[PDB]
Amino acid sequence: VADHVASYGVNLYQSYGPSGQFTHEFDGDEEFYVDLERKETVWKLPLFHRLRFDPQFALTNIAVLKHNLNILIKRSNSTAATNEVPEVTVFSKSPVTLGQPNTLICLVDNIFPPVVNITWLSNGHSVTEGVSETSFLSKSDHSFFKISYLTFLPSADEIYDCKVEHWGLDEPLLKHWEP
Amino acid sequence: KQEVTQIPAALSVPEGENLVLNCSFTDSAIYNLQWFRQDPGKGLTSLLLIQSSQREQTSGRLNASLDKSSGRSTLYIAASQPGDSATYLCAVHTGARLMFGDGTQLVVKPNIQNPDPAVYQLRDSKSSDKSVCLFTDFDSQTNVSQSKDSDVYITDKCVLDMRSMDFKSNSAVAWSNACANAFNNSIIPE
Amino acid sequence: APFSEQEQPVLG
Amino acid sequence: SPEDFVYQFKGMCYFTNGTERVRLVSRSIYNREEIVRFDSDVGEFRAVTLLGLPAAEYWNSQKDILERKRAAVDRVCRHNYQLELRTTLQRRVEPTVTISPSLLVCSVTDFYPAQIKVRWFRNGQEETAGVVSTPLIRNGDWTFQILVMLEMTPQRGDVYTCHVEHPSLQSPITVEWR
Amino acid sequence: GVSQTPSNKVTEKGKYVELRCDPISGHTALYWYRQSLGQGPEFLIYFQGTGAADDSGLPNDRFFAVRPEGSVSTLKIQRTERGDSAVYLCASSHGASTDTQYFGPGTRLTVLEDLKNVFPPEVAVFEPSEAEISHTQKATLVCLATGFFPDHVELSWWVNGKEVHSGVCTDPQPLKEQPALNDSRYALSSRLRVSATFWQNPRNHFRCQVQFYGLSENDEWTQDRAKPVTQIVSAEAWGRA
Repeated sequence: VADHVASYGVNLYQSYGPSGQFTHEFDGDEEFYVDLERKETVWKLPLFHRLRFDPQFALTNIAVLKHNLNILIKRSNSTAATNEVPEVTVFSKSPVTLGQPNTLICLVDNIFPPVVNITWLSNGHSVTEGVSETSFLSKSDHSFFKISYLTFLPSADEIYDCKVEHWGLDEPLLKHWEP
Repeated sequence: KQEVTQIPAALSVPEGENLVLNCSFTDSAIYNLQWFRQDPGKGLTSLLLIQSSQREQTSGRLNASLDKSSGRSTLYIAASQPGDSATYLCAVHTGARLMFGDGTQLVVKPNIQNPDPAVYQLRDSKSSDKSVCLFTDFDSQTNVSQSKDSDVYITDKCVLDMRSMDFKSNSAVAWSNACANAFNNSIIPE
Repeated sequence: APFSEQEQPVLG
Repeated sequence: SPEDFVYQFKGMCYFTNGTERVRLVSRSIYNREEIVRFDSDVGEFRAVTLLGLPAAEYWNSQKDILERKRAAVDRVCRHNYQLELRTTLQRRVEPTVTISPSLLVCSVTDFYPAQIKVRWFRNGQEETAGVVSTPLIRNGDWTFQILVMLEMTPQRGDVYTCHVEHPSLQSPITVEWR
Repeated sequence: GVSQTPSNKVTEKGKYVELRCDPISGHTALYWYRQSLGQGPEFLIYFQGTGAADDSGLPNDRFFAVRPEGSVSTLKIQRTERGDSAVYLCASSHGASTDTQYFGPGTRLTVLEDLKNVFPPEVAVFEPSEAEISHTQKATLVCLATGFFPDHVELSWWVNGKEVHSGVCTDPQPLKEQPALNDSRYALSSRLRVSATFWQNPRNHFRCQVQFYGLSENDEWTQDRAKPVTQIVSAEAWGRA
C-alpha cells in the first residue's frame, strides 16, 4: 500500500544479444533510459528540465548483472527462461475522427524474455515513418510490456496492422484495426 | 564539475594534540565520503565511510563531519600519537568513480624530555678527507632549514629511537666539499 | 542528478 | 526456439504521505523469479528463492554493504522524490471527454494523473445500473484514458450527461447528448 | 593482502612495460589507480570479474589492462611516455564500486627521456666524533649515498651481519644535487646511533647498504660508463678504540 511507487533502478541483462536495459520508472511510467551501446542518457519526461545522469552508472550496474548472471547460470544447471505468450491490443490515443491527426497504439503485454519485433503494416506494407516505441517497462510479475506508437491520418481507405513476433508465438501474430 | 580539496596541506604537531583536517568538494551530488591514510610502503588503508544521509561518523579517536550542502567534511583526531603520522586522503564518490583529494601530510613529533643541542664533526672511514657535520639532541620544535649556499647540503631532521630505554633524539646532517655555523638557518632562538 | 540503487557481486 | 537467461535488479521505492513513510525494496531476479530481496523494513538481506540462499548470506556478512543499503531509503528514495515534486508530481494535463452512440460510450482520454471520477446522468439523475466501466488504460506516454458506457433506451428528448472530475480541473467537465 | 610487482620500474621514452596485481582472494572487483607526486590517486580502470566495467579513467589507447581469470590483473602500457611516470596503485573489493576498497603497495614507475643519466650512488660511512662520544655516551654513524639518478633507492644498516632496525634514522625524501637541473643527481642521508662502548669495540662491524633500482637485463648499454644496472652499493666501518 502506497500513494506512489517508483523504480529508481530497473536494471536488465539477458545473455541473448547480449543486451541490457537501464530505465528509471515513476508510477509505472518511464522517465529516462540509458543507451548502453551509445553511452547516453535519453530522457522520456514530457516536460522541460535540467536533470543529469552519468550513463557510466548504468554501464557499471549492468556490468555487475552480467557477472552475477554467469554465476547463477552455473548454479541452476542452466535453467533458462520460459517463452511466455504475449498479449497484443491495438487502439487509438484519442477518439477517431476522419481526416484529423491521431495516433495508433500497439500494446504488447506479458513479454518474457524481452526480445520482440514490433512492426506496423499499412495495407500489408512495412511502415517506417512516424513510428516510435518505448522501452521494456517492468511489470509486477517481473515480466515486461512494450508500447509502439504510429501517428497517422485516419481515413476510410487505409487499414492498419500491428505485427508482433516472439518466441512464445509459433506464428507471427497480426493485430487488426479499422477506422 | 567535481574537485575535492584538502586545506591543511602539511601539518607538523606535537604528541597528544587534538588537530583538525577538513575536506572540500564542489558539487554535492555524491554517493559517499571516505577518509583514508597513506603510508609509504603500504598504500592506503580505510579510516571512515560516511553515507550521504549522515552528518556524523565516530570511531575510536577519529571523528568526521559531513555537510554535503556546503561541500565540506572535517576530520578531528584526538590524542594524536606519532603512530598515526601519515598522509590523510579524503575521497568522495560520484556513483561512478572515486574522486580523491590532494592529501594532508601529518607528522606527529615525539616529545624530547631532555634535549642537548650540539654540533659535531665526523670523519670519513674510507678516506680522512671528506667530512660531515652532525646536529643532534634538539627539540622536535626545531625546524632545520636547508642552506642558502647551494654548495652546502643540509638534510631534514629524522627521529631515531634507541633500544629498550625509550630514548629518542632528532638528528640533522650537513656536508660540503667547517662545522662552525654549517646550519646557518638554525639559530638557538628557534 | 537523480540517484539509483546499486547491485553487488555474488561469490564467484 | 533459442534459449535465453535473464537477470533483473529492481530498486523500488514506496512512498506514503509524501516522504513520511518511505520503504525501499531492492529485488534481485533470475528469470522472473525473485531470489534475493533487501527490504528497508527488515534491515538486512533475505533470500526469496533457493538460488539467493548463499547470496543473501554472503551479502549480510559484509558490514559496509549493509550500511549502503540501509541509507538508500534516503540517498536514493527521498532524494529523488524531491526532484519528483518539481516535475512529474506537478504535471496536470486535462481530460478530453467525448460522447458517441453505438449504447452510449464516454471517452475520457489523455489525462494525468490517474485519479479520475466519471459519472453518467440521465435528465439530471445519476444513472447507475447499465453502466460498464473499463479499467484505466495506460497510454505509456504519461497519459491515461478510460471508457465508460451507459446502456440506454433513448425516448423523446432525454438529455444524457457524462460528468467527470479530475485534479487538473477546478470545476468538473460535463458534456451533454440530446 | 593485495600485492603488486614489481616494486620499482625504470624505462626510457619508448619502451613497453607491464604491471602485475594480485588481489585479495575472493574479491571479484579490481581497480587500477595512478598517483603522481603531491597528488591523490586517479581512477583508471575497474574490472567486475574478467570484464572491465569502467575504463573511462584510461588516458590513452596506449594503456590496456587485462584480468583473464577474474583474479590477477596486468596493466599494459605500450609506447610509454615521460608523463606516464607515476605510482600505479591497485585495489580490490568484495562489494560494489561504492564499498570499501583494499589497496596494495603500488609500483613506482619512472619513465625517463634517456637512460644516459642513470648513475648508481656512491656511498660512504662516517665514523662518530669523540666529541659526542665523550659528551652523550652515544656514537652516531652517518651513511651518505650521493650522486644517484633516478630516485629509486632503499637504505639499510647492518651490524655484525644482521640488519638492525633500532637506532636508525633515514631521510624521508632525498635531495637534489643542483636543484635547478631536472636530471639532477640525488643525495640520501642516514643515521645509526649506538652506545659508545659498543662502538669502541673492534669486534663490531658496521655496513650500510643502499639498494639502487636502475637498468634491466635486456637494456643494452653503449657508453664509456659501466651499465647502471639495478645493484647494491655498500660502505663499511669497524669499531675503534
